[PDB]
Amino acid sequence: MRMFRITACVPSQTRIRTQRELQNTYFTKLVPYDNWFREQQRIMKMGGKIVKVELATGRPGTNAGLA
Amino acid sequence: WQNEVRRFIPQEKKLTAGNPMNFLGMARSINPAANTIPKVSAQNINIEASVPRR
Amino acid sequence: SIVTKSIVNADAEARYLSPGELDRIKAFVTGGAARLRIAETLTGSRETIVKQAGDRLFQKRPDIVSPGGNAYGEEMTATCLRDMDYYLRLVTYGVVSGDVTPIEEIGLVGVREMYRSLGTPIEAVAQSVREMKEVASGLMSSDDAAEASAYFDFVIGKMS
Amino acid sequence: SIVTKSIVNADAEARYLSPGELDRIKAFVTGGAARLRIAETLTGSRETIVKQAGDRLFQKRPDIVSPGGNAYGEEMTATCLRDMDYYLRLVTYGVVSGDVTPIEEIGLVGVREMYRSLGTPIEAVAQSVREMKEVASGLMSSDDAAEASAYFDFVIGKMS
Amino acid sequence: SIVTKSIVNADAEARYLSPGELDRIKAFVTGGAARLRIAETLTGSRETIVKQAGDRLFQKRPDIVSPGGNAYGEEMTATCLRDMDYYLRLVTYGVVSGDVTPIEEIGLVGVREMYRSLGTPIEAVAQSVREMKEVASGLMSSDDAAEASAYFDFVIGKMS
Amino acid sequence: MQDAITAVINSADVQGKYLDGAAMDKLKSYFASGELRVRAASVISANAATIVKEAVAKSLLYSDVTRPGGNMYTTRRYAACIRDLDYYLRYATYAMLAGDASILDERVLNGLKETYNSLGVPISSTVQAIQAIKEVTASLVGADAGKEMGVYLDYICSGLS
Amino acid sequence: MQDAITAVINSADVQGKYLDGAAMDKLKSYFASGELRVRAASVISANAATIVKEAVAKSLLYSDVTRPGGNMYTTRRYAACIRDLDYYLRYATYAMLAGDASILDERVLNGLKETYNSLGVPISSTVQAIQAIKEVTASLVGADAGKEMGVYLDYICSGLS
Amino acid sequence: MQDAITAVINSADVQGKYLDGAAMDKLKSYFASGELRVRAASVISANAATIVKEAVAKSLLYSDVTRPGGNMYTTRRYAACIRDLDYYLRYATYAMLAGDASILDERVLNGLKETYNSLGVPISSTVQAIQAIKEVTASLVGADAGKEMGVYLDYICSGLS
Amino acid sequence: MQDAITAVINSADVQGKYLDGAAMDKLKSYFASGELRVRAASVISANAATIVKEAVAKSLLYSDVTRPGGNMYTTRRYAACIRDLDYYLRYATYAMLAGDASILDERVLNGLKETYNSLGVPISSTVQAIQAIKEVTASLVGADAGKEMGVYLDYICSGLS
Amino acid sequence: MQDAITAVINSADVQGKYLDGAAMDKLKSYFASGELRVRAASVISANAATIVKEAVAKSLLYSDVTRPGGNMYTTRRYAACIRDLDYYLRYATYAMLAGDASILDERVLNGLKETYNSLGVPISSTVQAIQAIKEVTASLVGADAGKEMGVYLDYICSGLS
Amino acid sequence: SAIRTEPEIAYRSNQGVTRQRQQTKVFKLVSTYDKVAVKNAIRAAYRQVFERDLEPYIINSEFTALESKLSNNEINVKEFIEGLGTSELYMKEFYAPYPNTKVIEMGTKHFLGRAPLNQKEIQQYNQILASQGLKAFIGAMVNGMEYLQTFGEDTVPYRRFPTLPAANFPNTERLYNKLTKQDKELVVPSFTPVVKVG
Ligand SMILES: *[C@@H](C)[C@H]1/C(=C/c2[nH]c(/C=C3N=C(/C=C4\NC(=O)C(CC)=C4C)C(C)=C\3CCC(=O)O)c(CCC(=O)O)c2C)NC(=O)[C@@H]1C
Ligand SMILES: *[C@@H](C)[C@H]1/C(=C/c2[nH]c(/C=C3N=C(/C=C4\NC(=O)C(CC)=C4C)C(C)=C\3CCC(=O)O)c(CCC(=O)O)c2C)NC(=O)[C@@H]1C
Ligand SMILES: *[C@@H](C)[C@H]1/C(=C/c2[nH]c(/C=C3N=C(/C=C4\NC(=O)C(CC)=C4C)C(C)=C\3CCC(=O)O)c(CCC(=O)O)c2C)NC(=O)[C@@H]1C
Ligand SMILES: *[C@H](C)[C@H]1/C(=C/c2[nH]c(/C=C3N=C(/C=C4\NC(=O)C(CC)=C4C)C(C)=C\3CCC(=O)O)c(CCC(=O)O)c2C)NC(=O)[C@@H]1C
Ligand SMILES: *[C@H](C)[C@H]1/C(=C/c2[nH]c(/C=C3N=C(/C=C4\NC(=O)C(CC)=C4C)C(C)=C\3CCC(=O)O)c(CCC(=O)O)c2C)NC(=O)[C@@H]1C
Ligand SMILES: *[C@H](C)[C@H]1/C(=C/c2[nH]c(/C=C3N=C(/C=C4\NC(=O)C(CC)=C4C)C(C)=C\3CCC(=O)O)c(CCC(=O)O)c2C)NC(=O)[C@@H]1C
Ligand SMILES: *[C@H](C)[C@H]1/C(=C/c2[nH]c(/C=C3N=C(/C=C4\NC(=O)C(CC)=C4C)C(C)=C\3CCC(=O)O)c(CCC(=O)O)c2C)NC(=O)[C@@H]1C
Ligand SMILES: *[C@H](C)[C@H]1/C(=C/c2[nH]c(/C=C3N=C(/C=C4\NC(=O)C(CC)=C4C)C(C)=C\3CCC(=O)O)c(CCC(=O)O)c2C)NC(=O)[C@@H]1C
Ligand SMILES: *[C@H](C)[C@H]1/C(=C/c2[nH]c(/C=C3N=C(/C=C4\NC(=O)C(CC)=C4C)C(C)=C\3CCC(=O)O)c(CCC(=O)O)c2C)NC(=O)[C@@H]1C
Ligand SMILES: *[C@H](C)[C@H]1/C(=C/c2[nH]c(/C=C3N=C(/C=C4\NC(=O)C(CC)=C4C)C(C)=C\3CCC(=O)O)c(CCC(=O)O)c2C)NC(=O)[C@@H]1C
Repeated sequence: MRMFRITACVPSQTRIRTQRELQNTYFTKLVPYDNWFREQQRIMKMGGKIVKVELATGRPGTNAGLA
Repeated sequence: WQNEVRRFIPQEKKLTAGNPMNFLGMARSINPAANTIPKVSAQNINIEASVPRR
Repeated sequence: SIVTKSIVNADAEARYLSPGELDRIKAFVTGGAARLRIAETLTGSRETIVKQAGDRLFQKRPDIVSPGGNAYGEEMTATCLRDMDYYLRLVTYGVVSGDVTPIEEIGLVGVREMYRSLGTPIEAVAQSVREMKEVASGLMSSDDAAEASAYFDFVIGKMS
Repeated sequence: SIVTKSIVNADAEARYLSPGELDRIKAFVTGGAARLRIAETLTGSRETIVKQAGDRLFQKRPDIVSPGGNAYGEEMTATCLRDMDYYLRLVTYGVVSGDVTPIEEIGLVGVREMYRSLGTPIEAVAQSVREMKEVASGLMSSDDAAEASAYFDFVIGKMS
Repeated sequence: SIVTKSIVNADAEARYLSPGELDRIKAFVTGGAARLRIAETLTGSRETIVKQAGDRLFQKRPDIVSPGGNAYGEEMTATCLRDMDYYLRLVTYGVVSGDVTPIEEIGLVGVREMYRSLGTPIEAVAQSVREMKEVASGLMSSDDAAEASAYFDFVIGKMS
Repeated sequence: MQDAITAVINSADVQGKYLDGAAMDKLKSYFASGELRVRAASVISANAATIVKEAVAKSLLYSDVTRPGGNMYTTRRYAACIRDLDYYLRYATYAMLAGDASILDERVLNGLKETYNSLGVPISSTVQAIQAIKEVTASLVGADAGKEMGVYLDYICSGLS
Repeated sequence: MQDAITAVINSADVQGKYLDGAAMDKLKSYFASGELRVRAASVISANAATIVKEAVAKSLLYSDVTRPGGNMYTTRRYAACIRDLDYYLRYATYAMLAGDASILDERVLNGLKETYNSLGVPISSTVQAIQAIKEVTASLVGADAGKEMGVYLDYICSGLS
Repeated sequence: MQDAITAVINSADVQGKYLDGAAMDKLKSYFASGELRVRAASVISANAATIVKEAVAKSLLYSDVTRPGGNMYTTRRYAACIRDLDYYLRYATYAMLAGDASILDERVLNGLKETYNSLGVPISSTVQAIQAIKEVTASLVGADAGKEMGVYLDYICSGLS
Repeated sequence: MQDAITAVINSADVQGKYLDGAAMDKLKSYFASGELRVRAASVISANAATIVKEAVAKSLLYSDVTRPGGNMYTTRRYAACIRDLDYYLRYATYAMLAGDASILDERVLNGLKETYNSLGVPISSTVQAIQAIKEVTASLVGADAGKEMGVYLDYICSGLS
Repeated sequence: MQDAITAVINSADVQGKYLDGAAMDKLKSYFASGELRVRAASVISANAATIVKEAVAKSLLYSDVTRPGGNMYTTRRYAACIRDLDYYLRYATYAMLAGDASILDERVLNGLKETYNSLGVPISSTVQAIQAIKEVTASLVGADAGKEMGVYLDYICSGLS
Repeated sequence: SAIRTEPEIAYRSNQGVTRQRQQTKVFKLVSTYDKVAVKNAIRAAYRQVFERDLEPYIINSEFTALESKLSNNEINVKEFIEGLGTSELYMKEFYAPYPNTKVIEMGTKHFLGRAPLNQKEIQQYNQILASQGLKAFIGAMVNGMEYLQTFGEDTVPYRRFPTLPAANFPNTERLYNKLTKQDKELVVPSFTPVVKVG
């Protein structure tokens, strides 16, 4: 469905969480295309830094057959 | 010996704010100028260069 | 209302009102005489602002009044002027309240869906309220023109 | 294609394709000859359909090409006829695909945002594609008129 | 209806319907076709029967149409003929239903309160529907005139 | 939910026999309905906004409901009523394709009366809106499809009122 | 929610007309009261912990409910009680700034009765607590601002009763 | 994000002393500029759709970008480009309010150039669209406010390049 | 139920104090208005039926509510509506005698809203029928006594709205 | 209603068998307690005016409800509260003589909370009046005989809360 | 005070908020190397989303691809929950047999752990359901700010016990205290406005 793969570093700026937090601090995740704009807006609002982003799934510049 | 005979219509409903009947007279006083009928037939137009290109 | 907006923000932050919000309420509650004077100016000039702005809108965009247009007949033009009176009343309400929340709650949420269902060009409605703003600023004092033009500005921005 | 729609449903429910949609794909690949026939007939008669449907659109809504509208001038009606030709090519793509997925993924999602940014009467574009449906049904065979007009009618429903 | 009056009586008396009463709904459903004939001939000749009834009332009681009267006006005679046609509708509903129940449920309960609010003579409207009875006996066949004129006797006795 | 074909399948299965002659001629009735239902669905999905548009124009527009004071007043409530009528038209089309009102009383009517009483939505005005959809669909799809569509729409009216 | 000026605006809106002279007179009445409302809100926001402290000391402490097994027992529940009276005083300050008791039955009284019934909370003990807040605030801020605070606090009491 | 004032605070805090005279002068400069920033914000919020409409008309319409074979062909990609330019205008207006481009660095530019390179989006065409936005808003709000508005727009362009 | 005098007595009873000067001059106002109220009572009791007659004549005759399908159709519903207007006029006379609206609160408006909603009674036409009663009794009994009758009938209208 | 012995009989009849040995043991436990129950019931019936007198004196006089405007004010309401506490003591004596708390939710607590909520009766004041009742009763009939009175008066408190 | 007899002892033993707030387990997928813990988090996600174990309601596990991506750690628990929401099983058991308001209720119960906040949230989610279906609805309510502030990208959602706003805690209590398919009525149909605008 032409999804993205990203690496982002999201720190915590308001709470000192006493359990393990690398799995939601520095992560690599598969994000769908129609959800990626909202996900990126969410990360940039939460203060994360998008280290890397690429279109690991699908072909860029496709007109039809993107489903 | 005069007699008071009423009418088939009831009393007229009092015109309120949201009803556009109170703006009909002001629309008439505007009398907005319509546009002339455009005399284009679109068979003589050719879609390869009359579409702009910049 | 500015009091309603500050109460909503304080409730969202789960706190009492800040001194900045509180003396903004103080400044509004002292300076409301000018805003109610603006509201009386708009209420007195209600018919002429709508009339002149309707004439200017139909001069600028005659294809909402042409055959095939959304507002063709004299009754359709009366509905156009009715919508203009609606939005002038909302601008008066916003001037009185000091905040755009009554305007949002009455005539800006779902306006795109409403005018999509009615077939009405919402960019031409934005032009209509723009000419209403122009006429009101023409017949209003300059500081009062800016104060009313803030709410006219918000209505233009949310339509367009 | 409806094989792509069936492959989407099968992969989403995480199972092999149902025998129902198997023989629907069988029906599609039997009827693909008639679908290809309708495709090249519309390809051959694209220009007469777009010109006659644009003419009937202009009789229905003369405000489109009047001064003040979106399409005033030979330039701005040439781009409207080009939009019509774009939608006709999309309908041919959908007919030759068997589904409405290429039509919606080329020209129907985001089109309200596009034509809102352009200020275009989307209901008049819907009436334009209605006139295209009428001209194509008149020019084309009656048995295939239903199957092509269904896809035209999908464009009407998604656009209006 | 005769079935609904009998079943209300049986429901109040806490019993099944008495076999005489089942025999009489049996008699009503065997003899019902003549009632349908009465209904269709009254529906066919509604305008002339009400013409003759109103004209002979205006002959017999000139005080009704005299100056100062409730039914003095041209308007007032028109709404008198309205009430005439209403009671004709009630008689047709009653001869269809086989009982006095629709007449009492629609146009007899509270009718004295209505007509004393309006100032109209209840004896005069009873005379009107009595004249409907006599012209109906003149116009319609003699055997069904017994049932139709009998229901007319009910409404004149209940109204006067 | 269920349609008429799964209704007769489940009615056969609950008593535990195969398909009998009553199931046979019920299926024959549904297949005979068939083409008419799918053509009515095609033309409704074609002009989907048209029925709700001139239905609101016929019934709801220019009245005390859409004047100030009424519940059609304000643009959010107007768009909500357009959304509600699109819901009603879509679900009536779904029941028309099904042949049963299971999607009607199982997706619409449960909770609708009490949430409309909570929101102050006029039940009679919604009924007149549904009647307007019935009349415009009868004008657009024909006679037999129009009257079975009217059966489903006044089933919605009878459930809501 | 709704304050006094939005109440005036909605009262004009339901009848559709603009704001006449009586609307401006009510607006000037609210503008006259705004000084008192602002200073009372500042005083209550400055001292808000002391009010609920004095109220709980006056009406809740050394009783059966704070003796063990009661609802004021088990310190989590005591902190929730202090939080509840802080919520009551804060929303009463909101309603006092507003001039209308719409926030009280929108964002406080909505479901509060069955909340306390599901949690086993003594209703009249809470009512006595808000009345304790009432004379503490009346002694704190004065007779007229204390009167307005008393109006909204016993509006909360009457909704909770 | 940060503004001009918070940037002054952080620049004082990293070397850990109080606000000196230069920090006071910078705060005075921002407080003087705030009037013009507010009026430019109001004008841009009025003409948000007009600016992006005129900019895309004067820069990218009837070109190879919007022709077939271009990246802005199809309504999906047109609506995506329109949304991109609208968010660029809104966030540049935010930076014009704040007086500091940290919101551009933290909420517009991280993960955006690499996303555009992943999707094949033309960087030069997006830059030209932002320049068209710059010229339209400079003609529409004035040269004085349009100076720093174009400063933040060229900051977006330089980050994207 | 309480009149103005016993309303003053009960208010002072809940206040726990004797009658101060506000109670005394409110009582003097009632004693001044009593002769006017007695004269208006005599006029309305003389013309009880005719006021309802001319009010229903000038409000809802020859209209859609009296048409079939309307709720004043059939003699049962018509006489019920006339008895409703008689109830409204008699209880407005009672409240005009009392100088208080407690009789309208507890004996008229209690349950009337949901009663009319269950019956389908048109609220707006009922309100304008009460308005017609107001105009007839204002033309009949005088300006000031008509004004008190009008404000009590408008209290009935606001309770029914 | 039900007591301990008919509770044994009903628990036998729910499972459908005869009375087994544990049923006989429960019956003999009730027969052992019955002398104490009869003695305590005789003492409470002899002194029942004194218990309610001292309980109202130690819990209800000199309070906000007893000051004017309160619920304990107006001697009719005062004697009605006395009669209510007499009813509570008499039915608690019935329950103590019975051995099961079924008479409270069959003849006292049925609708009692709804009654007091509609009546504006202070719930916590009634609860502390019941606490004064059970304290005076436990002081009068002893700790062991007062244990069952504590059971049933606290059952009234738990039902009414 | 008093003797504190056994009926009210059993009453006041369970008095305030029920102990299920503390007597639960919060499933945080700490690391994907522990495949047993991955499977535990996956079954807990199934139980949270579908209120029960989905063994009598599958042919086979149709989410096995999602389990594979979660075990390989190129998707997170948030994307696993979103994949469960945008599935045919969730719409079969929670969207097909329920009206759209009930779909809003069950969706915020399974995903946000609490009742809908207000009529504004009800209107927004009803607009999303009317426009784009339930997949965009699940995506919006999972990618919203509240889900990330409460659960984050690594935590299976759980039943929440809120305090603010009004009626949110009792409507959450009445939405979670009834078991699956207990009744078809609406716990929170809509919030009655104290002021009707226009
Ligand atoms: C001529 C013989 C009669 C006449 C009649 C008369 N009628 C009216 C006006 C009304 N009549 C009705 C009656 C009905 N309403 C119903 O629903 C039914 C059927 C169940 C009936 C029969 C009503 C309601 C009116 C009031 C207005 C209306 O027409 O709806 C008038 C006018 C009185 C006036 O003051 O306007 C008259 C004169 N006059 C007579 O003497 C005979 C009784
Ligand atoms: C000396 C040890 C310290 C101290 C104590 C102190 N506490 C209070 C008042 C109260 N303490 C409680 C405590 C609890 N409630 C619970 O549920 C639990 C856990 C089971 C505890 C520990 C309560 C409820 C009160 C309120 C009064 C009451 O008994 O209900 C006081 C009295 C304060 C007053 O003025 O009334 C004091 C003095 N004070 C100190 O300075 C030492 C640090
Ligand atoms: C001397 C005059 C006599 C006397 C009086 C006395 N009364 C009380 C106690 C109370 N009296 C009332 C009375 C009323 N409640 C009402 O609602 C009304 C109508 C307005 C009345 C008159 C009440 C409620 C009390 C209870 C206590 C209170 O203060 O409210 C006492 C006190 C008894 C005690 O032990 O507390 C006394 C002394 N006693 C006499 O011997 C004289 C004959
Ligand atoms: C302390 C020796 C030095 C240092 C520390 C520092 N750490 C952070 C923030 C984070 N630290 C971690 C590391 C872990 N989290 C885990 O769960 C585990 C394994 C159990 C490890 C090793 C993470 C993930 C963060 C980011 C999340 C968070 O902030 O809690 C900071 C804050 C960075 C910031 O400003 O956001 C700091 C300063 N820095 C030093 O100078 C000390 C020498
Ligand atoms: C005039 C400048 C433009 C335009 C106007 C036009 N409007 C209508 C009809 C309606 N407009 C509304 C709007 C509102 N309802 C509200 O509650 C509010 C906020 C207070 C608003 C703004 C409504 C409800 C209608 C429907 C009719 C009614 O009065 O209820 C029309 C008529 C369309 C029709 O088919 O009847 C027209 C023509 N059209 C233009 O071209 C100008 C851009
Ligand atoms: C339109 C015919 C009339 C009417 C409509 C109206 N509706 C709302 C709001 C809502 N309607 C619903 C109902 C549904 N829930 C479901 O699950 C379904 C079927 C799938 C339906 C139809 C709901 C939940 C709402 C609230 C959410 C929303 O607003 O979209 C309103 C708004 C009321 C308000 O202000 O909150 C209105 C006005 N009312 C009329 O007057 C028209 C005649
Ligand atoms: C004609 C039926 C109506 C009409 C048309 C009209 N369109 C435009 C401008 C544009 N149209 C498009 C369309 C598409 N691009 C795509 O990729 C697809 C799908 C394949 C479509 C349908 C575009 C991109 C434009 C922008 C111009 C460009 O192509 O560069 C205009 C011009 C408006 C303007 O220039 O501002 C017009 C007039 N307008 C009507 O009123 C008719 C109803
Ligand atoms: C428009 C100026 C040019 C351009 C645009 C274009 N954009 C997309 C799609 C996306 N753009 C973004 C970028 C952003 N993320 C952010 O957080 C912000 C600022 C708030 C921006 C601007 C993202 C994330 C996407 C993908 C998500 C989505 O599309 O919803 C496309 C589509 C690419 C495709 O293959 O579909 C296009 C075409 N390209 C041009 O040619 C214009 C010159
Ligand atoms: C007349 C203005 C409009 C109207 C009236 C109408 N009312 C009824 C019936 C009832 N009216 C009441 C009202 C009261 N009863 C009381 O005791 C009091 C206070 C003392 C009031 C205000 C009630 C309870 C009823 C129901 C009992 C009954 O059957 O009479 C009806 C009849 C409804 C029916 O289904 O028969 C009607 C028609 N409706 C209109 O259209 C007029 C505009
Ligand atoms: C305190 C003096 C009295 C009392 C109350 C009590 N309340 C709770 C807990 C809750 N109270 C609420 C109610 C509200 N929700 C709202 O939105 C508002 C207005 C803003 C209110 C008032 C809710 C939802 C809770 C539960 C939330 C929580 O986390 O507790 C408790 C605690 C119960 C527990 O088990 O924690 C108590 C004890 N009980 C008394 O005896 C006093 C009279």
